[PDB]
Amino acid sequence: LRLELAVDKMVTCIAVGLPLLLISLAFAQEISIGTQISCFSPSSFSWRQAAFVDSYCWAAVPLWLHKFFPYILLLFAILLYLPPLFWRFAAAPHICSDLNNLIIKYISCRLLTLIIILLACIYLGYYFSLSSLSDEFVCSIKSGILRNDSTVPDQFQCKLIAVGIFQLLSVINLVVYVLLAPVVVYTLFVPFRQYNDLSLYNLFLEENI
Amino acid sequence: LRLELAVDKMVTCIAVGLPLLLISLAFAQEISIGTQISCFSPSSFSWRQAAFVDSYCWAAVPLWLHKFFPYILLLFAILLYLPPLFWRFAAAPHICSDLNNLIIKYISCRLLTLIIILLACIYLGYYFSLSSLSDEFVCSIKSGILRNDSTVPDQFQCKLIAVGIFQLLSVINLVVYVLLAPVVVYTLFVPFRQYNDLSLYNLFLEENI
Amino acid sequence: LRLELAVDKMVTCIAVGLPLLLISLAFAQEISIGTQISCFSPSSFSWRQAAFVDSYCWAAVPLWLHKFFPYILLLFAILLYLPPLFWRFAAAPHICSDLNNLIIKYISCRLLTLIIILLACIYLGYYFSLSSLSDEFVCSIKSGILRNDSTVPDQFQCKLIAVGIFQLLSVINLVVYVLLAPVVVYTLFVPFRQYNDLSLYNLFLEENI
Amino acid sequence: LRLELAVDKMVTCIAVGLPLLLISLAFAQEISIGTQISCFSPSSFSWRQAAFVDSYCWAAVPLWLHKFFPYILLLFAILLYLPPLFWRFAAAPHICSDLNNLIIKYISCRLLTLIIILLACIYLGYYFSLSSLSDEFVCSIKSGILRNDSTVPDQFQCKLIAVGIFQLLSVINLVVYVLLAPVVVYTLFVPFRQYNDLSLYNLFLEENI
Amino acid sequence: LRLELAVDKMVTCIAVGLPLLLISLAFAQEISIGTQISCFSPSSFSWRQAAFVDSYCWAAVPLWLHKFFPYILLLFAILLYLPPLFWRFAAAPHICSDLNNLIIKYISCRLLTLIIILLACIYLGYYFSLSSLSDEFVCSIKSGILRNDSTVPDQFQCKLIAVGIFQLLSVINLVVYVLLAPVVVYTLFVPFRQYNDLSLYNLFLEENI
Amino acid sequence: LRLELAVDKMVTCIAVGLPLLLISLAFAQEISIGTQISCFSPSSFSWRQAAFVDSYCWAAVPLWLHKFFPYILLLFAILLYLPPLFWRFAAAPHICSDLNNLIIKYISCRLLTLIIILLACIYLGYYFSLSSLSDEFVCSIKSGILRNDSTVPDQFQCKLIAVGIFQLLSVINLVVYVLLAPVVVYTLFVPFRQYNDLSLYNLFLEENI
Amino acid sequence: LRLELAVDKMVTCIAVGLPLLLISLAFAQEISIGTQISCFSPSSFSWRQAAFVDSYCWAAVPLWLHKFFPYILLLFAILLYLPPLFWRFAAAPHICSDLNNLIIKYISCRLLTLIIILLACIYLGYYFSLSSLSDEFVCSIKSGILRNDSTVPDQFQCKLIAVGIFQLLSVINLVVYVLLAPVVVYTLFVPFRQYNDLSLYNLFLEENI
Repeated sequence: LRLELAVDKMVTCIAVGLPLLLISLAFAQEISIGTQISCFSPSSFSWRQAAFVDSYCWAAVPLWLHKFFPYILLLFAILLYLPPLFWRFAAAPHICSDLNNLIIKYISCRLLTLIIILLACIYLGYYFSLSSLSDEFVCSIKSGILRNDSTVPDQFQCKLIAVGIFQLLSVINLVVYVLLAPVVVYTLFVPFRQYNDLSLYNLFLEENI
Repeated sequence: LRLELAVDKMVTCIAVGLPLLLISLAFAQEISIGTQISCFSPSSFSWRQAAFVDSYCWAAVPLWLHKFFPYILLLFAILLYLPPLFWRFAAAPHICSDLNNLIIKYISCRLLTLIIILLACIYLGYYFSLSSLSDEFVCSIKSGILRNDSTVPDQFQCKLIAVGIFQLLSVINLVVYVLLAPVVVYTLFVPFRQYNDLSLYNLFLEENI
Repeated sequence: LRLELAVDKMVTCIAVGLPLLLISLAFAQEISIGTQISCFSPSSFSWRQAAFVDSYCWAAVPLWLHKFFPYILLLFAILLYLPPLFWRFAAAPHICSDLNNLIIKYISCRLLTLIIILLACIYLGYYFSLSSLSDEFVCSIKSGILRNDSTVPDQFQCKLIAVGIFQLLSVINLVVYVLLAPVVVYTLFVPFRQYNDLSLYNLFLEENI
Repeated sequence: LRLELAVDKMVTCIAVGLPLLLISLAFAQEISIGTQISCFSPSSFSWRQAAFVDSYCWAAVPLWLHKFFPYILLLFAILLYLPPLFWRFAAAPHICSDLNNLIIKYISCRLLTLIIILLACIYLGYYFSLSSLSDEFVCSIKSGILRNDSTVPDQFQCKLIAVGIFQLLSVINLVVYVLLAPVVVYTLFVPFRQYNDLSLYNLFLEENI
Repeated sequence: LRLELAVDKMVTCIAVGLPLLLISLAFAQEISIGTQISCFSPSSFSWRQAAFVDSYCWAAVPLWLHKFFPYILLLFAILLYLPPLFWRFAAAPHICSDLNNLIIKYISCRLLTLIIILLACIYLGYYFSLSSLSDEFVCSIKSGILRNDSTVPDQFQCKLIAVGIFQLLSVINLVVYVLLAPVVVYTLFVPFRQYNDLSLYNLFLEENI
Repeated sequence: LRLELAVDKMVTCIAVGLPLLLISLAFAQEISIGTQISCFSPSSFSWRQAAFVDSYCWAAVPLWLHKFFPYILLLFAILLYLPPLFWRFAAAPHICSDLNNLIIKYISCRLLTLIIILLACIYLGYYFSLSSLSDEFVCSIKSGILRNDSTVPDQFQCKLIAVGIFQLLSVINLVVYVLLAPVVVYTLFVPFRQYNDLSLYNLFLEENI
Repeated sequence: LRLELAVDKMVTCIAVGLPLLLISLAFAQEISIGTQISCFSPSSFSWRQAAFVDSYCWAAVPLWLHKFFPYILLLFAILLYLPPLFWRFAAAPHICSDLNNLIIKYISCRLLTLIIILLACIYLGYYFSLSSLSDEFVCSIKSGILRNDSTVPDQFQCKLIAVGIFQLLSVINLVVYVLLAPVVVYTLFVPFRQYNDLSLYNLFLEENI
């Protein structure tokens, strides 16, 4: 009682399990120290003031990708998990009853998977292409009531920490997602791997006998 | 043995699972540093005094939305989970026996779902519309016995930290909830998707055969 | 095999599940900073002395409600869970055998539920009515051997932190418990919702057939 | 297949479940700050020296009840759980076979339960009766090699913290245990609630039919 | 299908479950502060130096019993769990087949249990008998390269903390183990509680019928 | 119902379970202190500045192997788990039906396993061969706005901590993987351990009878 | 359906369960303070510098046994678990079919168990024999850029902490493993405890009937 094609199931399993694995690896205890951002406060600040400076410049951010990278990986995971979820609803009644129109549904689902994979490839290539030294910046807490007093200085050098691991994991993800696309575009050609529904039924009964 | 319509079940599953997912994402270890609020205490304060200042100005709050945002998302989740819970009690006896008045119950439940979705859309639009720089304020601990002594200063610049993630997640939630409403208003029109009970029974037996 | 009435079961489930949910929400990591009380110790005290001052003024307390609020909510939960627990023992033998005197037991249980709900309403109204600024006070550690030395000062401004969330959650609980009472007083009128036992048996067999 | 009397089972369940619940409530995160004892060390002591002073005066203790209160509640729980455990061994063979001497066993078990309940009442009354201000004392670390040096002072004011919650929970426990005793002494009178074994068999078969 | 005697099973269950319960109680969060040992370092030492002093004098230890008390309780638990474990191997074949020599095995197992109980009684009496003030000592870190420099002083007063709880729990354990021995020595007399195997078979079939 | 050869299954189980075990052992609480990297900051820096220096020089890195060693072990584990995963898909249909071409699949899978084992051997030999003193380096935070000020010095000696355990675990892994290769190359010779499919079927039915 | 001999199974269970139990006991919260190593840094070092000194001298190590003792115990556990694992593969086919050559396999497995037990005895005797005062040493951080500056001193006294517990647990393990060897060498003599396969089959059917 198998409702899917083994190659397509393996592709869906890999494409959605890789970014969650990279999010799990990027913040492991093994590879990473405790603080995400760090700003060099002067030597007249207490603990609480330097914590205020770090917490302010962390919330005062180009650099949007460096902060929200795990959320973007999770978004790619969800948007890539959606096409098989849409496929299950349209498929399981008709195949549960039997075992044209289903060719359109199957081709559109695999097409959406291919487009999401290509957009992930473009985004990860853009993320790796940018300068590694473009992870540090100059923050200024002087705002509001702190605009006139000369106790604090103007510029604060701030540096994100977990960005090099993000570069490396995006390289790994891009390397996987580049060679993942020939498999899905080979499964795109429905009548040759044995556009009518009869061919789809043939390739759905060859493994469910 | 299915007691519901697949499209309505999917809509209920998404509308109540999205805000809990956003609450889970907004306070993840990955995206967020440890302290919610931060106030710049002067450099003559110990740790405990600056902790007192932060704990006072956190409890001395417009800004009500910036503090109670997860509770409001949880309230929207609960108020949106209530209509299917009311539907189950009125439905499962009559449909469990069989498989006018039920049209009124079904239409009122979907109407309440639509109204809650629209109110969530209005609230999230209001929450995103306000100024991003309107997250910081000027707190004053001078009250009670601390009204006359000149050891502490008058104004304390305070800043909330997790507010930008709240803006972004409210944008995502609004984007989902805008396009969610055409689906529920399409399911609102009961006789065309095949106001008498016979049509409801037809669309409840087409998927439970 | 249902031993209860659906409306009464839902009422019992809500009335005992709401205060536990509010206790769970009031001390969540999301909404609340780490320390309950905070007292402004002078700038010549070490960490341990300020911790002693906070721990002394926390244990040197009108303000009784501000400290023991979760215990009072738990007490209302337990006292409201007791009437159905008493109902089960008197009911399940007679109804398990069959399916006057039971009218007295049922009416007394619902009456006790109504009285507990009304007392909860009165207490939460009293708790919300008091001044929000009446959460801070003036503590004095000068007692015992510390009565004569002039190293420590006399007055210490102390402030409770989690009190505004208590005001808001008591408002929510009062709003629910006000509109909960019409339902239980409607279920109080036993012969009209179809004082003899025959009517109770009719309304216990209409849903268990 | 019920081997007990419902009223006695409920009494045993309450009498042993209340003190464990009070021990669980007295040290909850909600109600209680982190440190049990606190001593005001002078302002020339480091962290480690004040920790040594607190750890010494915590282990240098009338006040025995204030330190070992949860252990005494656990002891009352165990000593009150012992009579039904003794009852099970003597009862389950004879009742498992059948369904004088058993009257003696049943009366002695309920008598021991009554005596333990009364001793708990006396102890909790004594614990509540003592002065609330009798929780703080004067400790002296000057002993051994620290008997002659004048770097440390003689007297240290020390204060226990979790004692007021102990007073309140002992009041609650006493209030429950006072009204618990009429129920057990009513179950003590074996022939009237329908000293021969025949009456015990009658009241053991009326609920196991 | 019971392979044991109820009284002996209860005795084995209590004698091995009490010391584990005391080890669990002696280091509970409720009763005990965080640090086991504490040494009064002078007021010119940083945190790390005082931590070095405490960690050195904790590892530079009469006092052997005060440090390894939970390990000795665990050793008594294991050595008292061994006789029933030896009994099971020799018993379960012969009794599983049937239901002289077995009298020797049973008497030797109960004898070893009695000897272990008596040795535990002697050790706990010795542990309680010693002076309560004999828990503090004078440690000297001056060794190795730290033998000539006069920056650190010679004597350091050190104090163990969890020793009074050890005295109290050893008193409780001794009180239980004294009155436990009449039961096991009553079970030692095999023919009277109804040395031949026939009597053992009689007292093994009276409860397994 | 066994779908594999016992020797090959044991080899796959060991080759993928050893590096995960070494990753688990290298960061155990037992063997390792809390901080991975450590840099000697001057004695005019606060806590937060030294934490900034450590967090900067940890993210400013030959030495790539010393930082990403657990990820490389995980990569070897995954790349060595892939050949049996590929074998299962091609094998389980044909063997599930039956019990040339399968010789090619089996030989290619075992060949890929051998190549991955050899590459792991070469990498671990290279990792052990390098100097143990080549774990410490000279970091410079002077960049950006911190290029001209003379408050901070130029050179910072930094040292990785968990590298010696990495040397030892790579030695252990190399010792295992050297003697693992004779077993897999003995299983490579398919017709002698009883290239046609008939011999493979003989050695797949000798253990599944 | 028992595939083993009870005495041999008990021996394997004890010999592999004892070192894991000792590793679990040596790092328990009860017996051990938080830091493994400790070095007396001078009183002009901040927290981070003393943490750097401790982390450097912990990674700059005769003394190899004092650092890697749990790994060596785990290695003895694994090397002692290997002979029964090898025995299962060679035994379970032939005994599962039936119930010379098996005498060789059984004798070689028990011989390897005896050799591993003897090597463990020799190693633990060597570990206990060495001086208890040989746990402290003199470390020098002066290397690299820190070779010429006179801000830090040359010698640092360092001390391992958990070594006395290692001595005691190795004594316990040696005491067990000495008296464990007569049992395994008694099971080594196969024909007397009833070298041909027939005797092995006799002693494998006497307990599996």
